[PDB]
Amino acid sequence: IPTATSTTAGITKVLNVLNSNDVGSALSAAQGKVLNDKFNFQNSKNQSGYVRLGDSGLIIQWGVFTSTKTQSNLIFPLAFPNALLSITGNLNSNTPDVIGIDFDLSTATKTSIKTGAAQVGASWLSGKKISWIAIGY
Amino acid sequence: IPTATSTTAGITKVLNVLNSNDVGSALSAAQGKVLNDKFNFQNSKNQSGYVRLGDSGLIIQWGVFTSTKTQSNLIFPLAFPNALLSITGNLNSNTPDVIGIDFDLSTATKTSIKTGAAQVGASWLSGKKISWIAIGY
Amino acid sequence: IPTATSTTAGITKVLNVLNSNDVGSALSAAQGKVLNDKFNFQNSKNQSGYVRLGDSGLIIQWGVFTSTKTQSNLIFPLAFPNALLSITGNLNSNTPDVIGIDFDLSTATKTSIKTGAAQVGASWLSGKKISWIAIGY
Ligand SMILES: [Br-]
Ligand SMILES: [Br-]
Ligand SMILES: [Br-]
Ligand SMILES: [Br-]
Ligand SMILES: [Br-]
Ligand SMILES: [Br-]
Ligand SMILES: [Br-]
Ligand SMILES: [Br-]
Ligand SMILES: [Br-]
Ligand SMILES: [Br-]
Ligand SMILES: [Br-]
Ligand SMILES: [Br-]
Ligand SMILES: [Br-]
Ligand SMILES: [Br-]
Ligand SMILES: [Br-]
Ligand SMILES: [Br-]
Ligand SMILES: [Br-]
Ligand SMILES: [Br-]
Ligand SMILES: [Br-]
Ligand SMILES: [Br-]
Ligand SMILES: [Br-]
Ligand SMILES: [Br-]
Ligand SMILES: [Br-]
Ligand SMILES: [Br-]
Ligand SMILES: [Br-]
Ligand SMILES: [Br-]
Ligand SMILES: [Br-]
Ligand SMILES: [Br-]
Ligand SMILES: [Br-]
Ligand SMILES: [Br-]
Ligand SMILES: [Br-]
Ligand SMILES: [Br-]
Ligand SMILES: [Br-]
Ligand SMILES: [Br-]
Ligand SMILES: [Br-]
Ligand SMILES: [Br-]
Ligand SMILES: [Br-]
Ligand SMILES: [Br-]
Ligand SMILES: [Br-]
Ligand SMILES: [Br-]
Ligand SMILES: [Br-]
Ligand SMILES: [Br-]
Ligand SMILES: [Br-]
Ligand SMILES: [Br-]
Ligand SMILES: [Br-]
Ligand SMILES: [Br-]
Ligand SMILES: [Br-]
Ligand SMILES: [Br-]
Ligand SMILES: [Br-]
Ligand SMILES: [Br-]
Ligand SMILES: [Br-]
Ligand SMILES: [Br-]
Ligand SMILES: [Br-]
Ligand SMILES: [Br-]
Ligand SMILES: [Br-]
Ligand SMILES: [Br-]
Ligand SMILES: [Br-]
Ligand SMILES: [Br-]
Ligand SMILES: [Br-]
Ligand SMILES: [Br-]
Ligand code: NA
Ligand code: NA
Ligand code: NA
Ligand code: NA
Ligand code: NA
Ligand code: NA
Ligand code: NA
Repeated sequence: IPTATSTTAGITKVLNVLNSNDVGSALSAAQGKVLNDKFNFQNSKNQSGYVRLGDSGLIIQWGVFTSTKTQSNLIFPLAFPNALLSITGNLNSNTPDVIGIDFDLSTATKTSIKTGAAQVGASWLSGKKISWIAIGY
Repeated sequence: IPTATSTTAGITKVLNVLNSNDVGSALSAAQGKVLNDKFNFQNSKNQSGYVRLGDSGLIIQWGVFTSTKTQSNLIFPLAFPNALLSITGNLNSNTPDVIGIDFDLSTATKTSIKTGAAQVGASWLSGKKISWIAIGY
Repeated sequence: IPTATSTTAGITKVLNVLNSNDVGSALSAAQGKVLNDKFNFQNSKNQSGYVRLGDSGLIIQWGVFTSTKTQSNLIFPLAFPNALLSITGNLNSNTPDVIGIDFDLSTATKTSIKTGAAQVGASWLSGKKISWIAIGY
């Protein structure tokens, strides 16, 4: 009975893993399904949420933070396994305000970063809504 | 004639779908191609464009918006099926201007968000270019 | 000896490529591994780094830029093969400063973009840390 190859039909094993480099055995249909399902990256669609970028390790997070009277903790939807790498954010308003959205990246932790809404000339402002986007791993 | 398994070469079905959990039949080469092609996530490379993050549902969008004399509609390259979740943006300039890039997230729709360029002390400014990045689903 | 199909077990070829649309031959286990490994998108976890969004062509980059006395070059971690499409960024501080994070997108190149930290009323400020996020291809 012939052995299966690229050029000749024959008998073959069917392997049910994604870490075999055997060029001469078939992948199972089940592992095709596992691979397809992996495109549905782990995520949360919450107001403040996250999405894992495949198996790269990178995680994008986002949310709406409400400022307080000091530069205070913005708590990530998902703790970063390693670190926040970068973050950006903007005022959410229906009035023409110029507010400094300032992040203390130098003291960020795996779970939070100090975030504030600065007034021109003055100190931190409370009650400002800030939409932010971050990446880390 | 032996039946194919992980340990014994034999005869097998070849399944041409990505939603079978059959561990004992082969996936077709054709579905390997479908899976490979799925890494080319749906997207637009336009100045204002988007990219779908696999099958997670999340969509990143970006663009260059030109401000008007009021906080006015920034129209997303792709309508969000559900909602915009977060957005950020910056002035594009070659002069040292401080302008408040302000988004009315509270009244965003699936197709647009009111966006303006605020002057310190005064109202909305027209003709300012704003590069933005958003995520939603 | 029966030929493998979706409905009948039989003999089959085993193909070791990801660009065959043959519905009647098996994909190799090895190509299942290649596909799985493709979820680990090419990236750098450096302070200023990047991640490729699968095979879509889109690349997200991020970093921490230090401003100088003029609007000066922010050098991307990875040269864009085509162009930067959008960029955002924020001051990193522990003090309530309002600084204009301004990008000259109109003169960006594949390798850099002129970036500055503007003072209200005055010119560019040196020594300001800016965390940024970009997308392009
Ligand atoms: Br054949
Ligand atoms: Br197995
Ligand atoms: Br596995
Ligand atoms: Br391996
Ligand atoms: Br290998
Ligand atoms: Br290997
Ligand atoms: Br290996
Ligand atoms: Br994932
Ligand atoms: Br939430
Ligand atoms: Br809220
Ligand atoms: Br408070
Ligand atoms: Br706090
Ligand atoms: Br807290
Ligand atoms: Br967590
Ligand atoms: Br103002
Ligand atoms: Br900092
Ligand atoms: Br730590
Ligand atoms: Br920590
Ligand atoms: Br630590
Ligand atoms: Br206040
Ligand atoms: Br074998
Ligand atoms: Br079929
Ligand atoms: Br299917
Ligand atoms: Br299913
Ligand atoms: Br299942
Ligand atoms: Br299932
Ligand atoms: Br099922
Ligand atoms: Br897609
Ligand atoms: Br466009
Ligand atoms: Br334009
Ligand atoms: Br106008
Ligand atoms: Br409008
Ligand atoms: Br409109
Ligand atoms: Br649309
Ligand atoms: Br100014
Ligand atoms: Br709002
Ligand atoms: Br709605
Ligand atoms: Br709507
Ligand atoms: Br609705
Ligand atoms: Br104006
Ligand atoms: Br069978
Ligand atoms: Br081959
Ligand atoms: Br190939
Ligand atoms: Br092809
Ligand atoms: Br085809
Ligand atoms: Br084809
Ligand atoms: Br083809
Ligand atoms: Br990649
Ligand atoms: Br770096
Ligand atoms: Br630094
Ligand atoms: Br300098
Ligand atoms: Br320079
Ligand atoms: Br340079
Ligand atoms: Br490079
Ligand atoms: Br200030
Ligand atoms: Br510009
Ligand atoms: Br060029
Ligand atoms: Br260039
Ligand atoms: Br060029
Ligand atoms: Br200075
Ligand atoms: Na042969
Ligand atoms: Na074989
Ligand atoms: Na900003
Ligand atoms: Na066996
Ligand atoms: Na079998
Ligand atoms: Na049959
Ligand atoms: Na066949």
